[PDB]
Amino acid sequence: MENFQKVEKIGEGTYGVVYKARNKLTGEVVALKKIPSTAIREISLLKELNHPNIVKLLDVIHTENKLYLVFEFLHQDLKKFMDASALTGIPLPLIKSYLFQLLQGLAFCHSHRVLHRDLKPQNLLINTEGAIKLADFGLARAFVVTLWYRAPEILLGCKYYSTAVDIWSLGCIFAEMVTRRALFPGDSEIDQLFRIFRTLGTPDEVVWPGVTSMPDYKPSFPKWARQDFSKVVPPLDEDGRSLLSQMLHYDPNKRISAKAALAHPFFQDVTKPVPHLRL
Ligand SMILES: C/C(=C1/SC(=N)NC1=O)c1ccc(-c2ccc(S(N)(=O)=O)cc2)o1
Repeated sequence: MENFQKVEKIGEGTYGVVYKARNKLTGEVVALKKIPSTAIREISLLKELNHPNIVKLLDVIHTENKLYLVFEFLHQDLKKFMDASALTGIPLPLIKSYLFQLLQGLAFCHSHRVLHRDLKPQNLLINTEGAIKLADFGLARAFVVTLWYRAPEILLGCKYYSTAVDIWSLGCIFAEMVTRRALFPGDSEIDQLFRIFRTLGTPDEVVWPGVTSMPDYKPSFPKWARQDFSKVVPPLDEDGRSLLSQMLHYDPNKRISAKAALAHPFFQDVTKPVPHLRL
């Protein structure tokens, strides 16, 4: 860490704290995260996971039984941009571009069976070029935090969940980009699940085989009718509703995979517009 001058505290987490920082040697501006043993082999292997849509891990520094991950630095995150554009809302060609690239990113990690596990708008970093990247990828396998984006399999006690959880999270963020409100803003675990249920219907065994046998499934969960996406994300168009729908599927094995969403007719006219930032 002695090769770094900390320019500014740019955030906070549960793993540790993040600082903008200038490399005494290279001059590079980087983001420094200040955070045992198989954490190192798991972190060092993500260093080999490079993609235009993943915030690049530049270096991992092990000293004093403290760990530091120097990442490439992007100036803004999605949550900040979203609060910034609350009165007009992100234009749809820009939402669609953001979504396309994010799914490209996830298409890549998911190939390697790496998953993010904790996507939320504060982990998605954007630049004035109109690019958007995933930050904190793979940090979870190693090693108030919101549940807003948590897939219901995780909420219901699945130990061994899959890449589909990232597709669930992405769907929630996509709904939020379009509507300008979080889709399922739970304040605790059961309110989170019960919010999911109120919109998309309590899952049963017809929509989700095996739902009733999961650890934290109770037969006594209330039973809500499903609602129409025409009421959930107006005025997103039918391609968008169709896509969103497939990304919020209860059955993790029926949920659309990133690779497959990429071929959806929603992205048929996808472009690459540049944001109006002020970062
Ligand atoms: C690299 C990195 C992060 S963020 C995170 N949760 N984990 C990281 O590694 C990073 C780089 C730049 C930023 C970042 C984050 C937030 C902001 S904000 N919304 O302007 O305060 C500006 C920049 O985070």
